[PDB]
Amino acid sequence: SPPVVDTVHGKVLGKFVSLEGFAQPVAIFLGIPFAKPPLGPLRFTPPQPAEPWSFVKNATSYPPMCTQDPKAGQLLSELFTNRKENIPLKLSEDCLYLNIYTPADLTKKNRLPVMVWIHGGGLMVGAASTYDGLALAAHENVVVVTIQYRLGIWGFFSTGDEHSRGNWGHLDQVAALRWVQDNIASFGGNPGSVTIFGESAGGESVSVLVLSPLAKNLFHRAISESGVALTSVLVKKGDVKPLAEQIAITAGCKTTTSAVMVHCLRQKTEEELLETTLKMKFLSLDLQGDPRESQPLLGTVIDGMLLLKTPEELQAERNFHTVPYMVGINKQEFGWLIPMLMSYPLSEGQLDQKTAMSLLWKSYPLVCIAKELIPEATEKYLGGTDDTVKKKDLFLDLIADVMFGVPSVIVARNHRDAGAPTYMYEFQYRPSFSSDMKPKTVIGDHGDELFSVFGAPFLKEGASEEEIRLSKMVMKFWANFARNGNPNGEGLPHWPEYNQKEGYLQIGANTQAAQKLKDKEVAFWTNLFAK
Amino acid sequence: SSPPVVDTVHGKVLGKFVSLEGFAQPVAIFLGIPFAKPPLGPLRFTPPQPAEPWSFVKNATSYPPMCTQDPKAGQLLSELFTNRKENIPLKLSEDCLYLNIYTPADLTKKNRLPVMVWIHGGGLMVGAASTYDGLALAAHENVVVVTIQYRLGIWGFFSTGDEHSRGNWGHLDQVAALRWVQDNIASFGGNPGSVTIFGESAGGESVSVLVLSPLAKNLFHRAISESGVALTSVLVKKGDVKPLAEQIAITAGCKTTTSAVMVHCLRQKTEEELLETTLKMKFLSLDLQGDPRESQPLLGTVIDGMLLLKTPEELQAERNFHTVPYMVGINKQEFGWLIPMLMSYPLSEGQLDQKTAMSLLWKSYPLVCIAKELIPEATEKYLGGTDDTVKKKDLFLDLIADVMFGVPSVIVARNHRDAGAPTYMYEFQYRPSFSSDMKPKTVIGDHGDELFSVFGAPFLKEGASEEEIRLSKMVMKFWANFARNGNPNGEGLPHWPEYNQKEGYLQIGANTQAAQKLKDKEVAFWTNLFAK
Amino acid sequence: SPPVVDTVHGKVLGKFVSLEGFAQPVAIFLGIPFAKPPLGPLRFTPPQPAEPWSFVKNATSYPPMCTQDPKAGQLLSELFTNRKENIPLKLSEDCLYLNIYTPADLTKKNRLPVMVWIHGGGLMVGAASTYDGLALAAHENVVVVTIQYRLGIWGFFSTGDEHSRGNWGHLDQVAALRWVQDNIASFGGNPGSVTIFGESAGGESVSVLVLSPLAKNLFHRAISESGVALTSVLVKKGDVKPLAEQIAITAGCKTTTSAVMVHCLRQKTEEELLETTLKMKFLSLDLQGDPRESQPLLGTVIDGMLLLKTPEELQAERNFHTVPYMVGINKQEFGWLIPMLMSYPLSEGQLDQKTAMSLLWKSYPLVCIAKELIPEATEKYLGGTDDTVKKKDLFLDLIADVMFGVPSVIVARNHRDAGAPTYMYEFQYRPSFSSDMKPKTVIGDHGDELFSVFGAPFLKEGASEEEIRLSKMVMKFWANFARNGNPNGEGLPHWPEYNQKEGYLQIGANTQAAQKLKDKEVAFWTNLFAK
Ligand SMILES: OC[C@H]1O[C@@](CO)(O[C@H]2O[C@H](CO)[C@@H](O)[C@H](O)[C@H]2O)[C@@H](O)[C@@H]1O
Ligand SMILES: OC[C@H]1O[C@@](CO)(O[C@H]2O[C@H](CO)[C@@H](O)[C@H](O)[C@H]2O)[C@@H](O)[C@@H]1O
Ligand SMILES: OC[C@H]1O[C@@](CO)(O[C@H]2O[C@H](CO)[C@@H](O)[C@H](O)[C@H]2O)[C@@H](O)[C@@H]1O
Ligand SMILES: CC(=O)N[C@H]1[C@H]([C@H](O)[C@H](O)CO)O[C@@](O)(C(=O)O)C[C@@H]1O
Ligand SMILES: CC(=O)N[C@H]1[C@H]([C@H](O)[C@H](O)CO)O[C@@](O)(C(=O)O)C[C@@H]1O
Ligand SMILES: CC(=O)N[C@H]1[C@H]([C@H](O)[C@H](O)CO)O[C@@](O)(C(=O)O)C[C@@H]1O
Ligand SMILES: *[C@@H]1O[C@H](CO)[C@@H](O)[C@H](O)[C@H]1NC(C)=O
Ligand SMILES: *[C@@H]1O[C@H](CO)[C@@H](O)[C@H](O)[C@H]1NC(C)=O
Ligand SMILES: *[C@@H]1O[C@H](CO)[C@@H](O)[C@H](O)[C@H]1NC(C)=O
Ligand SMILES: *[P@@](C)(=O)O[C@H](C)C(C)(C)C
Ligand SMILES: *[P@@](C)(=O)O[C@H](C)C(C)(C)C
Ligand SMILES: *[P@@](C)(=O)O[C@H](C)C(C)(C)C
Repeated sequence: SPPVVDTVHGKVLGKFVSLEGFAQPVAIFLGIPFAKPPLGPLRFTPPQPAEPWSFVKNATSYPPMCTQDPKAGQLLSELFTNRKENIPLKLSEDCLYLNIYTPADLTKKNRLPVMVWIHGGGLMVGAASTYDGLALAAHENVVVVTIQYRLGIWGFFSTGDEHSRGNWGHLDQVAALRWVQDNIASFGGNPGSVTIFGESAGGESVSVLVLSPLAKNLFHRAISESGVALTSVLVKKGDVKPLAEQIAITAGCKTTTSAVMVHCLRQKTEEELLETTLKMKFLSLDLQGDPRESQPLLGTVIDGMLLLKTPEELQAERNFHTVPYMVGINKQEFGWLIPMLMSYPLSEGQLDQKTAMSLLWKSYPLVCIAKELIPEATEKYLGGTDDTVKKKDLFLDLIADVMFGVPSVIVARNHRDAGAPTYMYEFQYRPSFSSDMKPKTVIGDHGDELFSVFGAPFLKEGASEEEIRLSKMVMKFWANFARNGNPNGEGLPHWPEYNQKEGYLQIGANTQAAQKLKDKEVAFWTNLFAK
Repeated sequence: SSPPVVDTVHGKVLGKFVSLEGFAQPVAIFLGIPFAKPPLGPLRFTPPQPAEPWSFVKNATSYPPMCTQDPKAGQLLSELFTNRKENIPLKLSEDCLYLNIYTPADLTKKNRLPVMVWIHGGGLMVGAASTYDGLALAAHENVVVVTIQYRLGIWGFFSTGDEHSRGNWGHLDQVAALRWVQDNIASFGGNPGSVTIFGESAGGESVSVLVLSPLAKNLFHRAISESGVALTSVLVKKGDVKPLAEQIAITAGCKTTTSAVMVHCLRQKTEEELLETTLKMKFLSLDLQGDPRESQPLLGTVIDGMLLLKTPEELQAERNFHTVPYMVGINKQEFGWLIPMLMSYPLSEGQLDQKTAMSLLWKSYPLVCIAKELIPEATEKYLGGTDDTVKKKDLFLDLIADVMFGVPSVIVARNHRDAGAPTYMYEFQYRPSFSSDMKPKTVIGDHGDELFSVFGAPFLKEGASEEEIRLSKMVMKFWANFARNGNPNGEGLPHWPEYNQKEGYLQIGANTQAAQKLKDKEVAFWTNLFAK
Repeated sequence: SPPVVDTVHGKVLGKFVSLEGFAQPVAIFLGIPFAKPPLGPLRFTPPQPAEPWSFVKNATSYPPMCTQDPKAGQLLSELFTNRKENIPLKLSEDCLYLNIYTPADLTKKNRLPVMVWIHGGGLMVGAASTYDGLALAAHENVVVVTIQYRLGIWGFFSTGDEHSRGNWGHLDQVAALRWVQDNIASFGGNPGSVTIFGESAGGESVSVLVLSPLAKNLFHRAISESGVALTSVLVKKGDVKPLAEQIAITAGCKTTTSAVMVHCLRQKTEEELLETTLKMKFLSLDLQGDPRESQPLLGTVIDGMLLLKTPEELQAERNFHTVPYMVGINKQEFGWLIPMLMSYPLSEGQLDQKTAMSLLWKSYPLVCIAKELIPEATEKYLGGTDDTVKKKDLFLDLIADVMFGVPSVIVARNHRDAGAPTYMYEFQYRPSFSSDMKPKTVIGDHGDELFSVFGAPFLKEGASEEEIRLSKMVMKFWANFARNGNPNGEGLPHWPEYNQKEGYLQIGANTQAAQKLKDKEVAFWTNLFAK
């Protein structure tokens, strides 16, 4: 008999599903609206509250993913999904929905911890439905909420002023959190213990929320997986007006004033703005053209509502709610997936110094390394060997450090020094669910931890006992953090706290504490970037 | 000698005077008074908003446009229903939320006359207020007659089945008009405390629905449904309306990703575009081939949660709704000629044999909703009686008529009676002389025939016999007496029994007299049949 | 260091500009929004408050001029600008801006008198940027504010009823005055002493505002230069519906109803409405067709909001907050500029009684003289001689008396008879900045006083000592009126109050007082029009 819950705006009908072995069924709700569809005049404006509905709303089918490149979008979904078969998704501007997976007995009044997931995809692609919360829900007895937010132009078009401040996608995330606060108890969730976690752009979002005074009170714990507010490619610093003009022109709009641009873009069709998106060619390494002018994506800006100053200035301000914060990275963040997605010219599998330097310059939009610093950086990472293959790999290590390693550690340190409980980890394992095209030597590639965190071993086939073991351990760690703000618990390897000693957990076949993660690196980059 | 100027809440309005043979006091007529904000652009598919107030004097002297509809079908129905000498041609427009007022009072005085608000019919698809001239009824009965318009078809009833487009926009328009009457009618010499809503067909269904709506409680004090009620299933959509909404969206060239998307896309179509979409859907017409259960005759009333919280069938038994005197009536031959002729029925031969009868009844599913299995019983019960092919054709017409109006009307009346409210019923049997030449002379009490008596056609049109004039005078008296007392009885009229347990009704025609248990058998049969 | 002011809606950044002769630099803020951009659903509706902004708004570039005939607008801008080089402008519907010139030292607290300028252009063209308030502000130590308001179809389209009452352009002027009341103090101005002044359509706007209850208490002193509410060509009386339908059809809109028309027009792009504007051929003399049907422009209407009754009815009504009002005219208002802009058939420089009567009839939309009265009028002016060249010049003084001369005197008389301080003046000078295509005999042509009032001599090149001193005198007269409601001051010739003696100031090479301005003319016309 279909589970029915009363939300603030009306009743919703879900479905029961059982995970082999668990007696307690899991109540699943799909496509619950947490805001009014941002259509027509609502485009490029803050999300507004959803209109209440009368009878019972069937929440039993996957919501559309926000408008995005269908090729790249379907591709990322197939790569990150933890469910047996990838589900086809529709595209729409009407995408402000969230999915709920609750193991609570709805006939009673449960108050289980809530874990809100924020997907990645560079703020350009991605969807909530990609991640099935069944296993994590059943296995750790927590409520899992997958949320969506506007992407690309729709979610981040900014004119740098009041006519289109920006960060709509982040405001969308804040709206979902507020929705959780007002409705989660009805789904056996405890609104007083909400944990936000997400990877890549989702991790950067978590990081942004953590620094935003607007979101303060909507969550109690946070987890950033391979992505923080200091992952520069995701945060636009400076004048965002030129980008706005570039988009407006591409879409066939006048650029007389900001209001004109926004009004014009508001009158273009969804399908028309998708074409402008394809023309801009985001998430792709531009091989010709001043690298200092390529915009790999539209992102987070300093709008004056969500963020009042740069992420950097906000940290040194020790001004932000201090909640337990887990920040982690993977051994090889730029190992395969990202270079593959952006079409890096690494067809050869080799790289010599001069070519690495040229590549590093081309990669400017991702690492922002001034042309005069290239020799020092490249020399520091590749100079130690003559093996052209190892240079290519160390080259990939160089990128990962500037985009994820150093930023993540710098963030953790500031959170820590601010007085709040902090924890770090470095995932190093090669999931069997990896793509067939990914070289077998890549271990701990971007996104690899998603399979352990979301229990892919229990939803997909072929997991060895070792993989199944790693997954369970990881879910208990995440869930333990969810309830106590401390990942530790009986039967799990000790996870030291990230204090001045900087201990962190190395996760993989062998999991054990260690210290001073990326210490030399942070020293090298903070110093180089100072010049 | 000087046009009448009335001050309303929203502004001053200027009407004109019109005299009628037999009355000294000219009637003040005001045409096209706005009672809502024009439902254009973003307002399409949303409740009606209050009209903007205006400065100076608004000229209410020309007929307003009629809501977008099939211009051809709309002119035809208007010509067969109009009570004036010559039918008045109308323009089409989305800007159509207007009402016409005909007051017999002297506006230099303080009159407080009973008000009668008319709701035209036309299957919620076509129709207009201007079709009906209240001049005669207003003068002859000293009552204020108000004819209202409301959004039709797609504009008035498009429903996605959920919050993005609940539907019933046309019904909400009717409510908005009644609300307007309550705040302004006193300036026209009317009594806001004595408003009677009446209408026939879809108009009768509207009235019936308003009686069951918590949204209209306290906006009217008496109701009259003529040939149409909430149980006239063809006008009430029961089930999942999502599929129809999608068939409409696709026919208009819209995506159907979600409801919000459908509504957003339809809101951007032009009136001509939505009009073409209307024509392609072929509403108000019987489809001869394919599956009958899938053919959609029109967009109608739905259970939205605002206007109607449950199905009419449920709301009646609830004994939960402000009770007001209610008059429910029907004509002797509802499916006699007009409806079949309009919906283009395959009765071109005048003859019908059992086999052909059972097929026709199955094809008429959207009109009579009878499971293909029940067909035999229903057909035998009506046609089995004889072997004359022509007589079978007639008995078939009485079959359709009892399913669409006859029985529902009596059920609605019984439940209203059992709910503890004053109920009255009638059965009109007369062949107006204003009838169309293409109408078989054997047809008496066709659909819409009482409209000529009620609106006093004999006093506007030409050639009425003293017999027809007298039927009209009697009916207007009964209607107006009901308007002012909730009881049609008064001096100079045959006794109209109340519809109590004895179920006595009034037979109106050349010879008007009381009778009892109208359609008692039919109700029994059909209730028993639909009980499968 | 750039000046930064705090306004209700946010901080604005300007720039300092020094003027030869004054130590204190003048702070100039360009393009400050005073209303929300009137786009989309806001077209043909009252102006709305501007959306507040975060951070610092850079008010340092000229704002667009409201959509208009770009060829006519640039021409008028050039002929009227007081700066050396005319500044080319961009077109936009996003034009509700104002420019501020404050000579106050924003570090201290100043309460300087404020002068708000309302440009002209027949309500069809014009811009605020054309006028530089640098000279006036610095020389007379007042805060100068130039504003903009919707023009043509955008600012005056009227269906004659509630669906589109009209006078949007006038409602904009009122919104800019409220802005001043709420923000001017931050710029060193005194909201308690605001003087509104303008010329031509700007003159008529000021006149209208003096009669409107929507504007009472938004200003304390008024100055109408060559334009008043009785200047027939700018005020539409009677059924305006015909013009509305004519515009709708020209734009390809059904005329079914008022609401339907306005709705259709609201869906037209700026380009489409501009094309309609051009086809309508406004501000141009129509040679062919019934003069009683030609419509030179879209103008002020009796909407029931801004104006409850016609200007004539409101004057004798003695019902309108009284303020010191100054009404003036130029010696030859129809000398060159206007006939040139409207393309008058005066290609021969001569005119015979017959041709004269033809034009006077064709000129109906401007003078409104019934065909039967043409003889009595042409005879009065031209009948004095036989000289065709002398006749052509009298014909011009005939048009000028009807359009500006008479109307002005009457307005001033009624204002006076209502107990309000009144002042009149006749400008009789030929600025050296005149156009080359302008006949050298023309003295005191339309807009000639502008160069004196805005101190053109201190911005442009080649002004003789005579012209420089004239401008200095005019600015003091104007500024004294601004601070006192009386133009007189030490060193300036005596300016009599326009009382029963009807004294006025003749301004030019020799500035002196005189009496009964246009007395004969008024008498003659009042009497004629009575027929
Ligand atoms: O992508 C083509 C092809 O290139 C190889 C080397 O032959 O891998 C390179 O490119 C990958 C991303 O596209 C990197 O992850 C990898 O490290 C680099 O050597 C092949 O493995 C791949 O099939
Ligand atoms: O001109 C009308 C004509 O139609 C006929 C035959 O087609 O009547 C049939 O159809 C009518 C409606 O279209 C029905 O009312 C009628 O009962 C049916 O026999 C002729 O009988 C009539 O003269
Ligand atoms: O451009 C027309 C041309 O006409 C002349 C005489 O040839 O002047 C007449 O027309 C002017 C309108 O442009 C009037 O202002 C002027 O008063 C009239 O004599 C030339 O001066 C002028 O270039
Ligand atoms: C047309 C469509 O596909 N939308 C789905 C909707 C909502 O969109 C839910 O929120 C799921 O997204 O739910 C339904 O089941 C429902 O309410 O009857 C219909 C359909 O399954
Ligand atoms: C003065 C006024 O506002 N009334 C106008 C009416 C209104 O639309 C009424 O609502 C419908 O009679 O319609 C006209 O405009 C029209 O085009 O025939 C004429 C009239 O001037
Ligand atoms: C984009 C541009 O170059 N125009 C300028 C506009 C102006 O306000 C108006 O468009 C014209 O006055 O916006 C600014 O003021 C601003 O908000 O920082 C500065 C900007 O340089
Ligand atoms: C929602 O569920 C009800 C009953 O389970 C069903 O009638 C309805 O059609 C469903 N929604 C859809 C797919 O239309
Ligand atoms: C029609 O309305 C107009 C208002 O524009 C009014 O002047 C006129 O008198 C009305 N028609 C008549 C002749 O009554
Ligand atoms: C305003 O801020 C600075 C100060 O002059 C200026 O350089 C910048 O261009 C302006 N802001 C914008 C629109 O970038
Ligand atoms: P993430 C997978 O959401 O985005 C990447 C970090 C990027 C390099 C910006 C595409
Ligand atoms: P009414 C004549 O307005 O409409 C009929 C009842 C229908 C069958 C729906 C056409
Ligand atoms: P003003 C120069 O703004 O406009 C003139 C008075 C006109 C004659 C209408 C062009």
